[PDB]
Amino acid sequence: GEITFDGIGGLTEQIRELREVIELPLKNPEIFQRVGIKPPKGVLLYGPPGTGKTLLAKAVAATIGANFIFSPASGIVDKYIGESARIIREMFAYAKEHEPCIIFMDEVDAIGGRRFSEGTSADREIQRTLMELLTQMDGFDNLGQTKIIMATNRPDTLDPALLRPGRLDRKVEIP
Amino acid sequence: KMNGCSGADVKGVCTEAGMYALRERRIHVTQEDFELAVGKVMNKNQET
Amino acid sequence: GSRRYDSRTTIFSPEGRLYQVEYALESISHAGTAIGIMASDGIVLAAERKVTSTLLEQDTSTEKLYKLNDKIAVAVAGLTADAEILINTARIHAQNYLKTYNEDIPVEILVRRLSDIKQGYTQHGGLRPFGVSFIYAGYDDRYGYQLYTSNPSGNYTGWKAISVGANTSAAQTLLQMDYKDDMKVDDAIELALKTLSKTTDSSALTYDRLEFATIRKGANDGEVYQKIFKPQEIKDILVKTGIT
Amino acid sequence: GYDRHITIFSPEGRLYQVEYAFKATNQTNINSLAVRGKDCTVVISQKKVPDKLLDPTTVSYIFCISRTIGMVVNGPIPDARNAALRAKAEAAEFRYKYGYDMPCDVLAKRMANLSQIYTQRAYMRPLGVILTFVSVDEELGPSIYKTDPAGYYVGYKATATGPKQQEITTNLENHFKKSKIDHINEESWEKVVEFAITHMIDALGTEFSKNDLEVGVATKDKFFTLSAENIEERLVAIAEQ
Amino acid sequence: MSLPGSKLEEARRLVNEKQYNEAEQVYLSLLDKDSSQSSAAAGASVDDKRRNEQETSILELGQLYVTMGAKDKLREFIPHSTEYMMQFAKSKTVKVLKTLIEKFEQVPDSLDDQIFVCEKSIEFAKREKRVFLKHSLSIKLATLHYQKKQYKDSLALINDLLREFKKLDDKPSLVDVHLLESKVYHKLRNLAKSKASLTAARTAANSIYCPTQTVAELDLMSGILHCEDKDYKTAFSYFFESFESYHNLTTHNSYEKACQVLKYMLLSKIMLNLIDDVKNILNAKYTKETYQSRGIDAMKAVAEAYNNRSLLDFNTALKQYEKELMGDELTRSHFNALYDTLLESNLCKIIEPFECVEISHISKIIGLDTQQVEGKLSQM
Amino acid sequence: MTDRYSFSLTTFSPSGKLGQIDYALTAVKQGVTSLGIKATNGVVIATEKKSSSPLAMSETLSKVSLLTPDIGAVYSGMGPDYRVLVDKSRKVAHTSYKRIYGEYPPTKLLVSEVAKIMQEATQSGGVRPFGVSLLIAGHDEFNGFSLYQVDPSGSYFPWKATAIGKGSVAAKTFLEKRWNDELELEDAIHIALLTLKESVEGEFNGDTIELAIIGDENPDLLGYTGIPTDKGPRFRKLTSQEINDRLEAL
Amino acid sequence: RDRRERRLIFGTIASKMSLAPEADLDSLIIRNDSLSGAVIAAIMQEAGLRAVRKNRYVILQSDLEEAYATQVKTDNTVDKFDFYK
Repeated sequence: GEITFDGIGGLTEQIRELREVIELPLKNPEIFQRVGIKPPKGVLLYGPPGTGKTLLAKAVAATIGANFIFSPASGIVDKYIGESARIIREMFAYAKEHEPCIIFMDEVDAIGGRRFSEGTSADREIQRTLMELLTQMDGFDNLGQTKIIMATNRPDTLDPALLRPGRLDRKVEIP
Repeated sequence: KMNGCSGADVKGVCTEAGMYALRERRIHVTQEDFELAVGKVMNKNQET
Repeated sequence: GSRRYDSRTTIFSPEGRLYQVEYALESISHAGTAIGIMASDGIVLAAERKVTSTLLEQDTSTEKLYKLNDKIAVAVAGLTADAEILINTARIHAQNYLKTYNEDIPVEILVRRLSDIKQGYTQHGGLRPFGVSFIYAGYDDRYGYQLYTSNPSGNYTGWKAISVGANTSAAQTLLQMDYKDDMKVDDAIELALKTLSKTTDSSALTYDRLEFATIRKGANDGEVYQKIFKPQEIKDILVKTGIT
Repeated sequence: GYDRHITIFSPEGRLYQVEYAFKATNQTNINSLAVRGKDCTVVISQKKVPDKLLDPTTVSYIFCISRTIGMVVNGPIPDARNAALRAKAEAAEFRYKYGYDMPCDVLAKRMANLSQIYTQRAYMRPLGVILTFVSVDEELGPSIYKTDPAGYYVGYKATATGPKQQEITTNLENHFKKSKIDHINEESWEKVVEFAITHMIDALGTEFSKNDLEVGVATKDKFFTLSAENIEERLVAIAEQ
Repeated sequence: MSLPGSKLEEARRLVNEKQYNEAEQVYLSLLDKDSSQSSAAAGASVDDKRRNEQETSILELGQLYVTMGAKDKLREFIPHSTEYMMQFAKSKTVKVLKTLIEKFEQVPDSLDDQIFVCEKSIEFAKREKRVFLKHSLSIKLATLHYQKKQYKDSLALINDLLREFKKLDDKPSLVDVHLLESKVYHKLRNLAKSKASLTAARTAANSIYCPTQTVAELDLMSGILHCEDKDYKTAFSYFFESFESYHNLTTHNSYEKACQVLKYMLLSKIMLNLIDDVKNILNAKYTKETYQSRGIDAMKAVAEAYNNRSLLDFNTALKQYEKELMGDELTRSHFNALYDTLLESNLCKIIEPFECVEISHISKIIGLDTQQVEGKLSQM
Repeated sequence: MTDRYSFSLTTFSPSGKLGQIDYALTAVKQGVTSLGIKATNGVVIATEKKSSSPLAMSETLSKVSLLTPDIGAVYSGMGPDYRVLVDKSRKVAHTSYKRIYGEYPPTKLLVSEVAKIMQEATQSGGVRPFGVSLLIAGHDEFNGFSLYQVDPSGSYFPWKATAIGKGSVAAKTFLEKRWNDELELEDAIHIALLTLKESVEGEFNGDTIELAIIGDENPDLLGYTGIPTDKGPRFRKLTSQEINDRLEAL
Repeated sequence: RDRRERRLIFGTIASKMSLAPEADLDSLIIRNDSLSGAVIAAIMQEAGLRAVRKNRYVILQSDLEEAYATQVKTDNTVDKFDFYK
C-alpha cells in the first residue's frame, strides 16, 4: 500500500470488522477452512467523490501486504467490439499469476444499472460487464487471494444483480 | 377435448404422455396417461 | 405523417380523420360481439358479455342491453364508465319530449340528437369524446321499425341485420345468407343463436353471458312490448334451437 | 422523463411530486417532539439560532390556531405561514356555522381534504410541510393527529418530525411498554415538560440550551408558549424533584 | 317434563347419576310414547316439531348402544328411520345415515353389523338421495375391508366404479379414493400402483379440497414410501409436516393415530442415526404430545446401540420389548436392516486382519450363539 | 413510454384503453389488500390496516365507514381520496334522494352515484383520478344483498367475492374456489378471516384488522324505542375488542 | 415455503459447519417466512464471518443470532411506509 492508517482513522470500528473477513483469508486461508465457511469477495466502499475512496483503497493493501491494483470502471465501457469481455479476463489473469493482490475500482455507477428486464438497450458494454463479474466469483474459479472492491456515490444506482449475496457481501458507507 | 391446438402443443402432449409411461415402466402409453396429459397441455396452452 | 397531434379534437389530422376515431373502433372490437335484428313484427336483440369471470353476477346485471323507454331498448358497447353518461342523457331528453308533446319520441329524432351530443365533444371544447357502439332499436308510426348504429365518427347508418364488436365481417355474412325479407320472429331467434355459435369464442354458449330480449307487435291488445328474459329462460331456448 | 412532466400516478405507480415533497420537509433540518400527559399535551420544537440580524424570539415553528389547539410545522417556511392563516379560518368558521370547538381530528382531516384540492388543481402546489396538530379533547382527551404531505392522518401516542424519528420512537416505545400506558405520569402540567425535555435529549443525542429550543404547553381551555426565561426555569426544575 | 327440549338436558346428567337404562327410557318416551297431533311423516310419532329432537336422540343413543352391547338392537333401528328421510332436514340422507355409520368407527365393533347396516338402509326409499351419493356409501364399504385384511373385495369395488369417478359425480372424491387405494397396494408390496395413486392424489390435491386428516395423510403416505428406497434425509420431512396438522386436532385425533406418527418420526431418526436430534423429540413436549410407554422408550435404546455398535444391547431391548416395539409392521422390516447394520460393522473388524480364525472365537466377539453367527455371516 | 395521449384525460388513448386507468390500479395495487364475501343472509368485509409507527393509535384508523344503516363500505388506497369522495357522496345521496324521497338511498341508486364522481375525475382535465377502490355492501327490499366493486375508472360490477390491492389476483382465485353462493354469513366471517390472514401473519388482531357485517336490524343500535314499524340499523361495525372474540372461535 | 420443509436446508448446511449445542434451529424456521436456500446459506455463512471476527472457531449461539439480523433482508430501500405508492 501507500496510505497509512492515520488518514483512515475514525473508521476503526468498521475497519476492525473488515480486516477479519479480508486480511485473514489472505494471510492464513486455513482459518475459515476449519470453520467451514467462505470469505466474502466484493466489498462496497461508497461515499462522496474523492473522500474515503482513495484513502481506504491504499490503506487496506498497506496493512495486509498484498499489492495495490487500481482498475477504474471508467476503463471498461467504450466504443469497441468486446472491450469489457477482455478487460475482466486479463484482470482475472493478472490476479491469478500473483496471489497477494487486491483489485480496486472507481466510479462503478456508469457500468451498472438493471434497465428493466436486465438486457441491453442502446448500451453495449454495460451488460457484458454485469454478467462477467457475476460468473467470475460464482463460477468454478474465483479469486481467493484477491478481493474485488468497487466505489460509487450510492449503492442504489447500481445493478441489484451484483448486489445479491454470493458476490458483494458488504455495503460500507463512507461518511 | 382441446381448442386451437397448434403443432407445437401436439408434440408437447405426446411428450407428456411418454413421461407418465416411464413412471409405470411400460413401453406402451395407456389411455389413462392421455387423460392426464391432455389436462396438462390445456392449462399450459391457456397461460399467455 | 411523423408529426401527429392527438391531444385536441380541434387539430385536423394530415389524413383528414381524427386518430381518436380510428382507435375507437378497436375498443369496440375488444368488447363482446353484439348482434341486432330488425324484424317486421318486432326487434330481436342478442349479445354476449365481456366479463368471463364466474364471480361476477350476470343474472342481475346487464352490461350491454339497456331500456330507454317502452318502445325503445338499446345495446351499448364501449367503455362502461363513459356509457352511463350517454345513457342517462338519452333518457332525460326522451322524457322532455313526453313532458312537452305528451308522446313517445321517434327513433330518428333520438338517433340524430344523440349523434350530435357525441359530436359536440369533438366539434367544440377540449373534453374527451366517448367512443361507443350503439345499437338503436325502436318503433314508431312514421317509418316503422328502425335499426341504426352509432359510429365513433358521430353519424348513423340504417341497417337490416348488422353486428358489432369482434367478428364484424364474419357475423354480417352469416346473417345475410339466412336473411329473410319478412324476418319471422321465430326465425330471427334461431338466426341469432346460430350466428353466436361461430362468432363467439365460447363454443358451449353459456346462458349467463347472453342478453336475450324479444320485441313483438302481436302482444296483448296489439301493442309493442319489450320483455327482458332472465338467463334462466335463455337456457330454455338453447335446447329448442339445438344448441345444448 | 416522458411521463415525468406532470403530477399523475406515472406508469410505475409512483408519485414523483411526493418524492420531493418529503425532501423539502428536511430542508430546515429541525427536529421536534410531541408527547401527551394524562391531562395535558406538551410539544417541543427545536429553534434554530441564526445570525445577529434576526430575532430568535420571532422565530417559531409552533403556531397557535386557538386555545388548547396548536400546530407543529416542520418543513418549508413559506408553505407554513400560508397554511397557518388557512387553518385558523376553518377553526373560526366551524365555531360559527356548527357552533362547536373544532377538534384536532377534524382539523387534521380538513387539511387532508384540502390537500387533495391542491393536487386536484394543476396550477396549485400541494403542501410540502408536515402538519402536526395537538389539543386536549373534552372526551378523548390528549390526542395527536399529524397530516402527511400526501393527506394521511392517524393518531400517535408520541410522534416526532425529523430524521431522528427512528431513534426517538425506540426510546419512547420501551418507556410506554413497561408502564402499559401512553400518558406520562405526574399529572401536574409543570412536571410533564420535565419528561418531555429528558426523553428528547437522550433520543436526539444532543443537549440544547434555552435559545436552541421552544416549548409549547396546551392545557384545558388555555394555551401558551414558554418564553426564553420560562424554558430556563424548566431545566432548573428538572434538578428539583 | 313432557317437552322435547327438556328431555334432552335432563336425561344427560341421569347417565352417571343412576344408570343408562332409566335415561334411555326418557329418549324412548319422546319417540314412541304419545306425541301425536295433526298429520306428519315420521314412522313412530306424529308431529312436525318432533323430527329435530328424535333424530338428535338417535345420534346420542347410537353411541351408547355399541359400547353397552346393544348393537344388535341398533342395527335394526336405523332402517326403521326411512320414513324420516322424506320429512326431516329436507331429504339429505348423507347427513343422517352416514353419521350413524360413523358412530361405529369411533367405538370398536365387529364387521358383521357394520357391513349389514350400510347394505340395509340403501335398499329402502333412502336411495332417492343416494342416486348420485352412492359413492359415499361405497367408500364406507371399502373402508371396512381394511379391518378384514382382505384387499380383493375392496379393490374390486373401486375398479368397477373408476369409470364414473372422473367429472361424473364428485370432483374432490378422487383424492379420498386415490389415498385409500395406495393403502391397498401398500400391504401387497406393490410400489407401482401405490406411487401412481398417490401421485394422482397429490397432484389433484391443488385442484380440489381435502380436510385436515386427508392433507396430513398425503405426506404420511409419501414419507412411508421412502423406507425401502432409503434417502432418509427427506424421509422425515413429510413426517413432521403431518404432525403439525395432527397436533391441532386434539379431540378430533385419536390416541392410536397420533402414537403411530410419533413412531414414524423416530423411525427415520434411527436410520439417519442422529443421537442429539432423536432425544429432542421425546424431551420437547410439543413434538411428544405426551406419549410414552415401554416400546416408545425402547426406540431410544435402539439408536444408542448404534453408538457402540454392539448386538448385546440391541437384542436385549428387542426380545424384552417385542410385545410393543415389534408390534409395528413398518418398523419390523427395519429391525433386520438394523440387525444386519450393527452386525456388518462388527464383522468388518474381524475381516480386516488376516483370516483363518476359530469360528467359536468369532461368536464370542459378536456375542451370540455359534449357530446364530454362522447363519448370518454366511448370508452376507 | 409510448404515447402521453393515453395519460391525458382529455384525450382518447391510442391503445384503446386509457393508460391513466390501468396505472391508477397500480396505485391501488400498491396499497393494502381489501376483500369481501357476499352470502345469502349477509355480506362480510375485512381488510388490513396500516401499522405506521409502533406508537401510532390503532383506534384512529377506520377503513369501514357508515353511509346508510342498510349499506356498508370498505376502501383500500389513499386517505384523503376516500374522505373527499364520500363527503361529497353523502351529500349527493341526501340531496338526490333523501331530499326527494325522504329515506336512506337503496343499493343500486347509491353505488351508481358514487361512480359518477369518478367519471368526472377521469374526464375533466387537470383533475387526477382517485387512488382508492370502494367495496360497497348493502341490503334493500328489491335486489336484497349486493356487493359492488367500484374501480377508479368509474365502472362498477356486482361480485360475490372479490379482492383489491396487492392480493387482488392472489385472493381472487382463493375466494372463487373456496366460497359458494349457497353458504351463509356465519361461514363467510370465518373464511374472510383466513384469507385476509394470508396477507400478513404478524398481527391478526382487531388493532390492525377491522370487521363489519350487514344483516337484519339491531334494536340496540336504533337509539329509540316504542316504534315497531321502523327497523333498527342493518349495519353493525364490530369493535376491535369484539373482533378478538371472533378470532378465538376461528 | 413451510416451517418443517425449510429445515431440510438448515440441517444440511449445519452438517458442514461447526455449531454449538445451544444453537436453536427452531427459532430460524419460525421467524423466516418465504425464503430460499440462498438466504439460509448466507445466515450460516455469516455466522462463520461473525466467528472469525471474535477469533473463535466454534460458532456459539451469540454468533448465530447476530448473523441473522444482518442477512434477514438485503433490500436497503425498504424503509417502512415513508414513500407511498
